[PDB]
Amino acid sequence: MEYTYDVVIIGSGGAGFSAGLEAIAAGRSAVIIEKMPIIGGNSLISGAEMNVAGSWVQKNMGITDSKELFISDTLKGGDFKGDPEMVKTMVDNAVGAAEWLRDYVKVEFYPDQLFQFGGHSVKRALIPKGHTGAEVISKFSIKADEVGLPIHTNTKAEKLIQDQTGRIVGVEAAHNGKTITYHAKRGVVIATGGFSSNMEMRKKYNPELDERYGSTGHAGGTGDGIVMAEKIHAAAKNMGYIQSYPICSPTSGAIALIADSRFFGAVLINQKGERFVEELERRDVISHAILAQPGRYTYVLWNQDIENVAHTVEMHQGELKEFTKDGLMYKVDTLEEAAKVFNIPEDKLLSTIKDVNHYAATGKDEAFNHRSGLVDLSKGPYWILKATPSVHHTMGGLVVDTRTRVLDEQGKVIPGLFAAGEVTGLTHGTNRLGGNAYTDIIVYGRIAGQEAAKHHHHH
Ligand SMILES: Nc1ncnc2c1ncn2[C@@H]1O[C@H](COP(=O)(O)OP(=O)(O)O)[C@@H](O)[C@H]1O
Ligand SMILES: [Cl-]
Ligand SMILES: [Cl-]
Ligand SMILES: [Cl-]
Ligand SMILES: [Cl-]
Ligand SMILES: [Cl-]
Repeated sequence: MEYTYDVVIIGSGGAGFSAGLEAIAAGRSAVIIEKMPIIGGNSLISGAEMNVAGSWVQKNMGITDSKELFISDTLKGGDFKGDPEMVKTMVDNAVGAAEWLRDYVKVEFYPDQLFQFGGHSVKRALIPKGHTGAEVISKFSIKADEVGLPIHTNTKAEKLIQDQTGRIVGVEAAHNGKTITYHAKRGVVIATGGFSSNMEMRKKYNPELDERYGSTGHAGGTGDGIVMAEKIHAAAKNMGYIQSYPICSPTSGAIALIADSRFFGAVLINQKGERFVEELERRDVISHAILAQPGRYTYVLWNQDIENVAHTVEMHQGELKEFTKDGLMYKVDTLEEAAKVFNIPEDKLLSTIKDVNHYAATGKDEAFNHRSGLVDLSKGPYWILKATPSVHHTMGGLVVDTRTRVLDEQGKVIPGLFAAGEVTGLTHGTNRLGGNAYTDIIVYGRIAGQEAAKHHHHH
């Protein structure tokens, strides 16, 4: 079996959907091939907030931001190892990308609230309905069906087809145990996501990683796009940088979205009843700090006042129910009860919270310099959650230019081959900031579809 399209997109996350829609919008034929039985990838299960400097929501909220500040926050957050041009192009196209999701894809974002992720100097992450990628991927799927973009699931790309000139002209894929050839007359877009679910590749590129947990990310994120492209001499970079998310389930390592209250004033409290790290630091910094606390865990403590702004309990009822059943989260009326349920010394917790309340009133966190400002915690009820870090995201991957063209080991364009999203390795440096993967995947997915659509037809 064979198919022919102008643009063959590998992967049905945000990058691949963005590329596919742009290819169709240019009048080209296209397909998305997806290895798993269902679409969406990591982009579906992510919280799916998206950083933008200069958004309509910041205007609604009276928040001042700038592209310069967003670029600086991003580059500093990855130890200045990110490619500056890749970061600049991400930031320069962020407003257009978000407005395109709103107006073309019909994604619904909250008009009056934003997340400030760790490492960001102001609130700048747009929030999709429901605080997950379900809204985004569902809207993408509807739009793809409307415009006629086929999605072939259970179709695993295995080999890039290269002609004698070095141009990529198709993809061989496995479907139901048979090889299917996809001829790509204008381009192939690799949009396969990261490699954090490939435990062997983790081991190869970072032999000292945390091994307490298996993968709890998307099972399709196994590095196949890197492997296939390296076989045809694509370059890869930054492969050893592999990030832990700091606030994960102690029993499984899964990301706890309910603890997104951290972006709205929740405090991290160790077993001694003390704060120990700035709650809006970088993910690596916080993860390292938690691992240094007694038992290698932290508590996350917040109140109804914070829920009334953040809504993370309302939005993540499955997590609430499961953590509560497992004795990993409690809702209590008083700070004394919050201490008692987790064996925290009461006098120490009360003293810490007295300090927090003072720092909230003055705006000056004398202990850890909270970059947004703490929130008073004198009134309950309270939620308290036990958490630990776990490995979740790969920073490395394919080398591309800002046009998404894949580069070989000499830095030369591989004709007909584009890559976008979490498969690429040049945006985030040593350490991704929250909310920036979505900005990257949409900006570069769109560019990849535009560039593949204009690439000349293979005769
Ligand atoms: N070999 C492959 N063939 C086809 N699809 C693949 C292959 N490897 C990974 N994928 C898919 O690519 C998608 C990547 O989506 P996602 O993880 O959201 O990445 P991004 O955020 O970069 O869009 C996943 O649904 C994953 O199953
Ligand atoms: Cl600006
Ligand atoms: Cl974060
Ligand atoms: Cl590396
Ligand atoms: Cl949930
Ligand atoms: Cl992320």
